[PDB]
Amino acid sequence: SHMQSRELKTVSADCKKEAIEKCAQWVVRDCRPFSAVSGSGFIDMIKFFIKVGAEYGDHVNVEELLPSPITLSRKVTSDAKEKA
Amino acid sequence: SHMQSRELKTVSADCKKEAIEKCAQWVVRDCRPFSAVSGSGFIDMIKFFIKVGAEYGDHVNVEELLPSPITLSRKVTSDAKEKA
Amino acid sequence: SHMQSRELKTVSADCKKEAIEKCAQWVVRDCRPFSAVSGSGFIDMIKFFIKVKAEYGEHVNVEELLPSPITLSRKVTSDAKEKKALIGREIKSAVEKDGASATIDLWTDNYIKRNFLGVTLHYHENNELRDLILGLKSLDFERSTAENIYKKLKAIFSQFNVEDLSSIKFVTDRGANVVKSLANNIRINCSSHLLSNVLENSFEETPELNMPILACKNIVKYFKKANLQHRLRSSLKSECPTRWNSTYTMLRSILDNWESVIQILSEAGETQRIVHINKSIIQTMVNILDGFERIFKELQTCSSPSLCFVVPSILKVKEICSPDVGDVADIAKLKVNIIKNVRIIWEENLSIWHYTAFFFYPPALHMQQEKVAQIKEFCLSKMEDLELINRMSSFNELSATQLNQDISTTSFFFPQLTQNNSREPPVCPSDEFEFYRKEIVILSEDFKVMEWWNLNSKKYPKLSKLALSLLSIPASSAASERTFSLAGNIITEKRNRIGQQTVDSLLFLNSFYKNFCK
Amino acid sequence: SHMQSRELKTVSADCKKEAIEKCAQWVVRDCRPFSAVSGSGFIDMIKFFIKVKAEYGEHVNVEELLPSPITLSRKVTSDAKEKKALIGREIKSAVEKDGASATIDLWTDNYIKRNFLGVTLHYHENNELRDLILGLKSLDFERSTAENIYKKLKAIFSQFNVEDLSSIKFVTDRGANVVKSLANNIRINCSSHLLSNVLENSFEETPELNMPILACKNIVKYFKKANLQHRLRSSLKSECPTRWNSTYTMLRSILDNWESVIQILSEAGETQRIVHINKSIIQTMVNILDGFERIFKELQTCSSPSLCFVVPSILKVKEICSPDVGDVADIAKLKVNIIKNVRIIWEENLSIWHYTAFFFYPPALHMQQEKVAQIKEFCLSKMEDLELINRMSSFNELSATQLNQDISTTSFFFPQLTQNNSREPPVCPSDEFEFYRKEIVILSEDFKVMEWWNLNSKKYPKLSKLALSLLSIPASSAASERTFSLAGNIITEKRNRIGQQTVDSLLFLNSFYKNFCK
Repeated sequence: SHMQSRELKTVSADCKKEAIEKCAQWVVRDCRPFSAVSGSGFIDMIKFFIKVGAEYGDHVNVEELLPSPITLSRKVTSDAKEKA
Repeated sequence: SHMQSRELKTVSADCKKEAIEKCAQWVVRDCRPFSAVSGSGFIDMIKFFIKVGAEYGDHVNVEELLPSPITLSRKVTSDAKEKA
Repeated sequence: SHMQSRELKTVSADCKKEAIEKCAQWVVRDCRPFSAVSGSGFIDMIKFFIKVKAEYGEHVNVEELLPSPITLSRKVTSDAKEKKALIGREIKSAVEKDGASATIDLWTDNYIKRNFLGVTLHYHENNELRDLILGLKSLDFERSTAENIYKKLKAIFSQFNVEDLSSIKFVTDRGANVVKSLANNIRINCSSHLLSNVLENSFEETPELNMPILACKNIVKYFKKANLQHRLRSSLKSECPTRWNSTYTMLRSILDNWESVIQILSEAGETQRIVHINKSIIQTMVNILDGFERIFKELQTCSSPSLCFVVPSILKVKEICSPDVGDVADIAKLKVNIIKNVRIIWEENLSIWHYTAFFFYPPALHMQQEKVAQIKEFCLSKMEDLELINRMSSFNELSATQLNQDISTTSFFFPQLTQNNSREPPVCPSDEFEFYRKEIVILSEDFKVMEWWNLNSKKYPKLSKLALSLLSIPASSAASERTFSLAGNIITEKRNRIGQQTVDSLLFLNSFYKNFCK
Repeated sequence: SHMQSRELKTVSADCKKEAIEKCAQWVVRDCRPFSAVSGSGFIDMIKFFIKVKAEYGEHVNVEELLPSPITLSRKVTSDAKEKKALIGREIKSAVEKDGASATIDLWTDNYIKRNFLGVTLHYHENNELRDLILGLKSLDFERSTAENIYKKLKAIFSQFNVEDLSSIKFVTDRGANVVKSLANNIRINCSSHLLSNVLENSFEETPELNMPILACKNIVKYFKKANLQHRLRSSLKSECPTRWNSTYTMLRSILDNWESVIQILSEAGETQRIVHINKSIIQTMVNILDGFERIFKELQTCSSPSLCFVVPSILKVKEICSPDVGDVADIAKLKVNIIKNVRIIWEENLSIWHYTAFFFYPPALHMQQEKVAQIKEFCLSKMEDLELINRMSSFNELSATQLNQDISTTSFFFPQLTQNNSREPPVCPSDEFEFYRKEIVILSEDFKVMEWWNLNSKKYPKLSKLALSLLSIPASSAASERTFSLAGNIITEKRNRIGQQTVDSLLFLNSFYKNFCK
């Protein structure tokens, strides 16, 4: 959005390079459209994961932290049913 | 030495933990005494390598950068012969 | 280098809860499938962003850090070029030395109004099978003649610098155009298509079962007209390609939704549509069809040899359909028809390649094999073909279109044996065959045919080369269909659709990672 | 997961120059050996510090970041405990199932006035040989009796929770105490020691060569008295343990420094010391001795089987020493003496274990073997011993001191063969032997005996278990001496010396990384 007086952090060149590599490998390995990286829901999720790293450090158990597809589906369904 | 007004950087807990692991693996794999990490020449060398990382980043070709034992021996010998 | 244990931190209950909420809002606001959260690429990317947070804290400029879709597209394209150069020599060598095969997968997409042509290269490296996707071309219905297909194939292999296709064994279905397009090349028939044809013809030829099948179609036709297609939803996803199992999918549609179906027809006054249908007969048909699912699955793998199991698959069909006095007559007739069709459709359309593959599965050597004489003639011919290829290659005369291409411990300790072996002329082709034929190999469940041949390479220098390359030819033209299915989103949906060139680059790269990067 | 190429940055010429200066000042100011800059542990640690600089910049508090020697000591100790627990079950199982051996390396250090006892466990996991250092005990000269050695050994194995040593095959030299200490255990003689004894006795027994050898010793004695020992420096580092090749090292000392030696003796008026020495004879002796270096090297490996090469080593010695009309008589006599000693010292001290190992090298099956009947009896006995061990283990009666311990694709396609194999009683021990004996296996330089047996495990269920475990027993008690030598600095030098417990922890950990972490 709009730049404030205290700007958000810019990462190193190596970091930017690695972000391109990781996201490219994500779309190739999982068969996702290139447009998946510009999603608003996607960006908010990535901001959350950065916050997770800022709190717990690099070595977080990601497989445990993430829900499975069925668990996620159930979550979306119950969230929907909340409109009662 | 003596702490100045602007203190030198303290690394994260994970970093400190990893430094213990790397140095322990160094002495185990190469059969070095535990006292090798307190050496004054050692510490000055490590300060240099930190400076190398600060300049070139994480991905430096270390094998190329370091001299071989024979090249080092020759360097020490010529340095000695400098007392002519 | 796992010298250090490496314990991972489990986040707090509240963090875990916020994580699921963030993933939910991602899939909802961006319309992504639930499976997206499980991808291994996705998991590695999330690990990276957590790593970024650990180094930079939470206030990272994320919009700047993230690459744009455009940069990602360029990256995929450039990485595919790098990998193609890295394995280019390996690919050309496999083709040149009679070790390459290609599965040609063709299907019609009636929504997109386009025919798809998937091309996958198959070869081996020691004990490992390699399956590399070379292209998935979306073709115009009017540009699908034999000539157009051949031109597309040539273009795909040219992208990998393979200009001479003489030695590539092609595996395709029996469609008129694909068959004509490869009339001057080695071409083997797809067993997935053959088995599907055996099944479809058998049901159609058994009037007592074609009757309730027609009635079932009349019901589907009605549920379609009444916009109740969703009411006939089945949980059954067949191993057999969708285009080839219309009967099985339908029968399960009706059977799984039986009670619902009868109710719908009654309240709509369309009861004449269920006449002739016997539920128990339908159930028996689905039970029998389910017994073939494993065959389709085993014949479509490309991570392990499948060609050697074509013959055993034919035997399995006959065993499943063996006469049983407990069968009602409609079922007994169906079984006799399937057996008749296994011979006239499947067996009639096999080749010497299939019988030789089965011969090359050592534990089966003692089993009744009727073509040993033809198999030996074929083996001698193929071993000699590779020797010819190597001589011509040596003189750069193999192709007019393709550019060709301290003493050991044993010598120290066994000087006598070593000099003998040096002066001993290599065992001839027929001798290798005769030694092989007498092999007594025990069947164990962990038996891996490629390892057996690889470990026996010194004993069978030429025959092992033949066996390894032959056993690497997939039994099905739909060998890569699992990946093609995963790519449906990026090849068809407008919002998510990537261009043709990047689809090819992405598929090749995905298969490269799977094969060479663990 | 090398999906990304990963290019490394080459630093500037000036950076490279400063690097060498920093490494020079490190080795000089801290008195470290030049080889320290080449260690793989060192290289990985430097990579880590560069990584720290990339993340934190140059102004990192280094004295704080670096662990203290004390913290490192604790870390090595705790990591060794973790790894011991990780592979504890594997180690106890190898011992229990007749698959373990231990090399006992003993040497006297006359500077430190201490005897060293190195203990290394050897076993296999599939095709891989495992060599784990369990301890390197520094013993007091007065605490070195058979009883003391046995007590030390028991203590070493107890540290890994192995209380019953019944089934461990021990490999030791013929020293009086180590032999008596293991009189109730399986014990095989070290071939490094035997070959060294063959050589030493042969030179001493050839009077024509013992003469110039004595003269050479008189010269060394003089160079020692005159503090010129450094003038007799040779570049020759023998494969044979220092304690066992006194003759070879000396001869090269004199020969490499010949011209210097004659000059020194002349200007010192000590010419009577060179009388009887014939330079060409000395040169021939060193040429012959050099031919045995490869044997010592091949017999001391522990990364590949060595026991099977003991017999071929004996044959090699006889070939090297075969009569040659071009030999001067002193040399011809030496050769006849070596051959005589190969029989009376080396062969006389071999066991059924050695002849069976050679029998277990398939490409050698056709070679003249004189003990086949004894080998078969031994094999039947050992296969039956493991079957007994498994029965007793099943009833927890093996030891009073050690606590014991969807259908497949092949079954789907080969139901007949599968049920047959289930109902077929396992091939008996004698049958496995008879099948094995008729094996025709081609010698190739890439032939690996462990792979052959591992791949033939289904064909030889019991014999393969026997062959793999037997072939994993090292031929030399000095198998781990290369590591012990690398650890000399931390076990002896006052300034660099670490305590006994950490020496054991460090050596075990070093061998753990080498074996299990690439």
